Amino acid sequence: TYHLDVVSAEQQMFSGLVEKIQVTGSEGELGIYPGHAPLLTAIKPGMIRIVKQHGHEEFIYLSGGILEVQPGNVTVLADTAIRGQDLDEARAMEAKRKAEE
Amino acid sequence: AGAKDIRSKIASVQNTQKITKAMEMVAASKMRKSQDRMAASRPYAETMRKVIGHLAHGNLEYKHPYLEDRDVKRVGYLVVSTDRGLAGGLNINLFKKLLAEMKTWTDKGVQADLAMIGSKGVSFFNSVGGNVVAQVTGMGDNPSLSELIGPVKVMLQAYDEGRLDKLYIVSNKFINTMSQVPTISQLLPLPASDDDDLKHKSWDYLYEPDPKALLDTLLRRYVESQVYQGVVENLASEQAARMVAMKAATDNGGSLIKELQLVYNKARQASITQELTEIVSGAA
Amino acid sequence: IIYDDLSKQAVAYRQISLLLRRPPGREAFPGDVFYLHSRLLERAARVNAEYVEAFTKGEVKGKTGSLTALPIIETQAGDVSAFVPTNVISITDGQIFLETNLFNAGIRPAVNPGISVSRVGGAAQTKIMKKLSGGIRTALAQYRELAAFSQFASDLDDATRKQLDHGQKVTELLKQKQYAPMSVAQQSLVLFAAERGYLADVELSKIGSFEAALLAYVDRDHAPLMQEINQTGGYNDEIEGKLKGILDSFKATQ
Amino acid sequence: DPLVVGQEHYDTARGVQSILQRYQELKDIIAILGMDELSEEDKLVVARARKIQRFLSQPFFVAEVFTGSPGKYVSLKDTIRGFKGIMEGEYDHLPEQAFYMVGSIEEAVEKAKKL
Amino acid sequence: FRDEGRDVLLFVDNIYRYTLAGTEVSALLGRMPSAVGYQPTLAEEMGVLQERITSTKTGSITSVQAVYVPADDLTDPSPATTFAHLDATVVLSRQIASLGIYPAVDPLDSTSRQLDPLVVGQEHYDTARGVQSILQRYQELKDIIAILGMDELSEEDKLVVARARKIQRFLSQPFFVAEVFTGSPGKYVSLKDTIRGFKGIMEGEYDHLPEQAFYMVGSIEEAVEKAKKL
Amino acid sequence: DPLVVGQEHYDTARGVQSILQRYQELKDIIAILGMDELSEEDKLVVARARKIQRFLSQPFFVAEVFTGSPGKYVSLKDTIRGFKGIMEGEYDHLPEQAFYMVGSIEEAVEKAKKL
Repeated sequence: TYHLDVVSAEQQMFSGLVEKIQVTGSEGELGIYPGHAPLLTAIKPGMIRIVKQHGHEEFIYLSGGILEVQPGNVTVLADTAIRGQDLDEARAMEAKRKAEE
Repeated sequence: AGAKDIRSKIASVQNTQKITKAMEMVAASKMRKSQDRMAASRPYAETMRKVIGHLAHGNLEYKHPYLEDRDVKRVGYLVVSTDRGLAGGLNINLFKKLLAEMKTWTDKGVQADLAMIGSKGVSFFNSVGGNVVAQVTGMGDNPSLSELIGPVKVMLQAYDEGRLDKLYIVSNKFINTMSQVPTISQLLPLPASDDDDLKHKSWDYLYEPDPKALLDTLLRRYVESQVYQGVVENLASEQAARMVAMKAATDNGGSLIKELQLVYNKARQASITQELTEIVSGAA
Repeated sequence: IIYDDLSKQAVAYRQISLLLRRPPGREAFPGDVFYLHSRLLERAARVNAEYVEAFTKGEVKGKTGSLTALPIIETQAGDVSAFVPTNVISITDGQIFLETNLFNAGIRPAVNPGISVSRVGGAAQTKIMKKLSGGIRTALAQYRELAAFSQFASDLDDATRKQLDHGQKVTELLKQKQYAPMSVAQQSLVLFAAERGYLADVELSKIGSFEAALLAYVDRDHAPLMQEINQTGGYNDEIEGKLKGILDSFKATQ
Repeated sequence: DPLVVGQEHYDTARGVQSILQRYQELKDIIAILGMDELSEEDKLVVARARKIQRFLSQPFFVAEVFTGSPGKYVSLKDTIRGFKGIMEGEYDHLPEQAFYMVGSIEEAVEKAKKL
Repeated sequence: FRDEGRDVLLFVDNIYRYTLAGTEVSALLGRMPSAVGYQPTLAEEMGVLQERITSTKTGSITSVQAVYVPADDLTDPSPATTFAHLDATVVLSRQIASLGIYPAVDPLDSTSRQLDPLVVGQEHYDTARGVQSILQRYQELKDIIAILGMDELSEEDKLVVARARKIQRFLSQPFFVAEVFTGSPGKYVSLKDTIRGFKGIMEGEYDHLPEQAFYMVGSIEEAVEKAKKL
Repeated sequence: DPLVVGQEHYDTARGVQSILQRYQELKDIIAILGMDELSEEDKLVVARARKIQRFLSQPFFVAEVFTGSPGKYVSLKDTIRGFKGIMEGEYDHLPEQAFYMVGSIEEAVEKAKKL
């Protein structure tokens, strides 16, 4: 079957051969099977669930990321957080005021 | 008071020497752990680089502000620095190289501003008086990308709105255990040389929802990964520099101890001789 | 026999010599100050059975005799290079260094290992104590170096962490209250507990209470074994198994 | 010794002695390497020891000519309770100067508020 | 014994106590003391004893003297006077005895001023200097091994580490008087045999033998025999 | 004394004395931790003190048989002007060796061109 990778910029989360997966695509829930055509999509926060070789069930929660598919390879480029709120612009203000004070 | 205090000074120097000897080994172990983290970091970045290369240099070629060349009117940097002392001259070397390049760009009349990681850079560039737009401190060991999301977000906002035309990351590189080098490398626009392929973009990816938004998110995640990797490598270089500095400090203490002991022995002999001359003279 | 403050005897002899106008030596002590302490301390000795038999005109035959001397010397400021301290160091068979820094610290007995030494060594020691004490010796030897790493021991090899938390607990165990001597059975029991790793899960703050509870338990339920140990001081598998049973049974309590 | 002073006084005195002894060692590291190199527990020990060191001070009303401040008299029990409180966490938040030449612990908080 | 024509060994159990006894006698006689309080005749009293220990045409007397340093101060007048007569120094360390190596002689601090090409010949000099440099290099590399691990070590430094371990274990030797301890018969090794063995170890022959084949073995010709059954 | 020598000479001498005292104070830290640990003003103090120490050297006419280089005669005006210039930082761009064994500050800048 295909070889599933789950990785982040900080760490490798999972690696192994996988028979099928369930993953929440950008526009809706998606299932991947061996020999799937090349596909690229972001993934919304939630559970991605996996069956390894011999159909052993594995569940992984993701804050988000990008899912893509290649011949024999599935790679999930997960990230730490949603990041959509952009509250850290406030964090950048104090760096300026403390430099001015 | 050679008979009174020099004996205490010798003991204090001995204790300090033993403490530095312990610190050298602690730094050497932390360097190995940082090396493991650094080696773990790379494959995610290289895979995302492969995907962005496929999207950019495919048969159909897209254009994006983060990718296209733009003329220079403002230049930006983000700089990583240690939050703890020792570690030799790493920070000062990096800061003076950054100042050299900043002065070169100033001479062309190009306004510059800095994003700052670590308090040492904050303090040095506040003393210099360079424009610092963003700061983050207090990662220590095990730094997190989550903290990094901020400054890169604001630097991106500056770049894409026209406020910034080029972006550089300033960090030291862990060449190996024995050697480290301060370096500056470009982030925006995408400097990576072009590549060519056939399999990719022939058996092209199905795009959901559309190829462009995925390219924007992909580029943002890529530059974020680049700065995280730079931070980790700078931390490893800091650990190596601290190990070296502690070795030097231990050797210096060991060299000081013997000279103090020679002086103490001279004083010890002199006191005995003087007091015995006094005793003999007093027996008139 | 215990001589309290041999330095005071040396001071008195110096006074006597100077009042008699005898030539002074280093630090105003007379020339034969070493002879004074040497001929005194050399009397402490063990004599063979034949000397005893000859002296007593054959009335005592099978017994050897001995005189053990514990002289006391006061160093002024931790200086062992003074005159009388140097002479007494050169004469005696061993040294028990008491340290003021350790006394200020929690370890009341204040005996400093690594500098204290007994040249007689294991011959003076009973079989069980000789068997057990090597673990303590090596544990403290290892613990001394790691004390530098104690400040930042959070990032260490787990082996080094175990060595450090074992040396610390042994040092905490060695402290003892004044006027409370422990029989050879009790010292051997607590040393067995420390060496065989039974203190591995006990907290540093609670070592003393563990020791007291163990001593009370063995005094209550297993007095004959303590009697045999005090009578013979022997060691063998039949004794180690009994001690293992003692410690396993106690560890269920407290 | 416990037979005279009772166990409370003996334990308090031994605790103070041990804490000051530890601080005397830690100060050597601090002097050259700086305080950041210590363990956080060693930092806490340094802080509380530096507090105790100042708390031992006391104005005498036979020295008002020198200091210009009123003298203080303290009972044994209050001294024991104050040193116990400083050895524990009760007063970690007060500054070092809050104890200097104060008197009883019950008024060090007042100087801290005044400081 | 020398006048009979033999070669004699004279053991002095503490020369320092001889110096102290001379100081006490001079103080009793009431002579004026000298620097650090020693007798004014210290140098001549030392020379009188030491100068009689020499090699005469009829025979020679050789001396092994235990030395004590009063305060670990090598500048003290007693060590300063004693060292002026010593031809060689042998240092015993408990650290080597911890490794089970006997005799526990430190090869890096023990020195002899006979170790010169004009005295012992070029081959002996070169072998001794090579052994010393290899052991010093090993002592340097042990710090690297401890601080960073064996991976840092190049393949050339691994070779010198293995050779240094084999040399450091070859120095062991069973004594005829220590048979009750080791339970092995003592061995006598001539100078040429040990010279040839160490020269061989350094030059890279016998490199293939296990390190334990050198421990307490004797000569190299016995080391190859021990390896055959080890 | 400012009355006899005048104010400028007095101020230059005391400035040199203070700079060298500060260097002596820093040298104990420099010996152990190295120069890198110093603050940026302390490093400037060290750099100026070393230049001052070098500038105090002078080739003697009687020493030509030793050094070989010709001797120099230096006026009081030139030495006070040079030391005041060094302390003001006018010559901070020159290397230390530029000041070694030079008669006057102009000779120091001339030596700097060839290092």
